[PDB]
Amino acid sequence: SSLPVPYKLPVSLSVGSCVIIKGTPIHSFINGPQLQVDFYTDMDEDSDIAFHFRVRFGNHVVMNRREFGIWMLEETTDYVPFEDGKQFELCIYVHYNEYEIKVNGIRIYGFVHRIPPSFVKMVQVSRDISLTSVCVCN
Amino acid sequence: SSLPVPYKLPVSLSVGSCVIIKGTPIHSFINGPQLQVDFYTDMDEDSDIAFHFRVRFGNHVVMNRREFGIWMLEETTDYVPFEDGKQFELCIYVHYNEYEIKVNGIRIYGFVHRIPPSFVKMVQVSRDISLTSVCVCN
Ligand SMILES: OC[C@H]1O[C@@H](O[C@H]2[C@H](O)[C@@H](O)[C@H](O)O[C@@H]2CO)[C@H](O)[C@@H](O)[C@H]1O
Ligand SMILES: OC[C@H]1O[C@@H](O[C@H]2[C@H](O)[C@@H](O)[C@H](O)O[C@@H]2CO)[C@H](O)[C@@H](O)[C@H]1O
Repeated sequence: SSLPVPYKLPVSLSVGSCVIIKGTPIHSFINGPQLQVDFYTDMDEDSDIAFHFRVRFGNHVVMNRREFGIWMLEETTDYVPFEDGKQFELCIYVHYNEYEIKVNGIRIYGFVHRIPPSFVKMVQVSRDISLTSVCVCN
Repeated sequence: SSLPVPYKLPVSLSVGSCVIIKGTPIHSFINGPQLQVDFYTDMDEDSDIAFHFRVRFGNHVVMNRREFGIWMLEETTDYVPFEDGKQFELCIYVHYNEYEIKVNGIRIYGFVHRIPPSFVKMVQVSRDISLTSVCVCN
């Protein structure tokens, strides 16, 4: 891996920002690897989370937020077009209303803001992946 | 322009970071356009500047830093391989010792750190350019 995992990147996001994460799962899908991305409101890992994204590869994706320390209503989707053993490209685009989530160019979900994305001060990429690059674009 | 100019982007830089700026001069070279990039230590434009980069297109590049509010010893180079009227790509790579500056893939200079690059909290892109994209990569 080019970057350490868990990878905690201080960020400032606004509408129009784009988070691009490139990496590879470190296990085959029959071994149940996961990939987690958290849009944290501070560097402390107990802080509130504006957007939590957790892929169980070849299985499903769980999404949520954490407000006042409490997990809210979980959202999910079965569309997880990652490929076993291959590098992936995960793009999270900050729209005025939602985060649009693309997996290898394929839009899979829009997670609607319950707090403004400018509250996000850190992005953490974690679990069973090797990280090639993380880029924040405007 | 896709982004407003002057463009002030809050950032957190470390060794291995890469700032990629894509844009076009808004005047032809006989009209003396300039492009300025400042690696500021805070959002206030009077704060200290770890790295100041000022291109007079078709002419020369001035580089400096500002410490305790005082401009230090100016550095310069005559190599400015920008093309009249064309989009450029300016990459600033944060090495452990220096910022390596590439213009359209061409390394033109290495500005050595006099304060650690982790002191940089804002990048400002300014003057006579239209801005297509700014990306911070790791
Ligand atoms: O919602 C994301 C959040 O879920 C936690 O696990 C949940 C679990 O998904 C749910 O099925 C069960 O009923 O409650 C658990 C805890 O509230 C994870 O612990 C957490 O890391 C997030 O992934
Ligand atoms: O050094 C960068 C800094 O220069 C200022 O202008 C200088 C000028 O380049 C120099 O030739 C003259 O002798 O002193 C000036 C001020 O110290 C710019 O004003 C400033 O914006 C930076 O570009």
